[PDB]
Amino acid sequence: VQLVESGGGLVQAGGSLRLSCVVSGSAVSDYAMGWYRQAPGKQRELVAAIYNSGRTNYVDSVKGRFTISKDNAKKTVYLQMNSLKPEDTADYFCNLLGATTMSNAVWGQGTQVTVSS
Repeated sequence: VQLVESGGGLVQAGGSLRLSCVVSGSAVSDYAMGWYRQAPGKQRELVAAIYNSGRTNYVDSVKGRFTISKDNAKKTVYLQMNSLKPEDTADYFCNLLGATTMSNAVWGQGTQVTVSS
């Protein structure tokens, strides 16, 4: 299962970006996926999750601003990031839900997001 992230950039506070994660195989159609982020020198954290049923869950700090969705045909998980804040600056990664909990997790290259002033 390969993970390929894209969509980062440098934007002003209040701006918007759309991250995408293309997954090989049928994992998007069969398993819950999550978007994670790690700011320099801080611990990686789950930002948004989308379950097999289509149900979603977000950390309180992004609720109402970020929206996670998926397209089974395109094997892609999206993170629409609106009303970006400087606290959202981080490297963003997507992976199976439960990959971070297990030991010896494999991650992709990620995509970098910077929200300036």
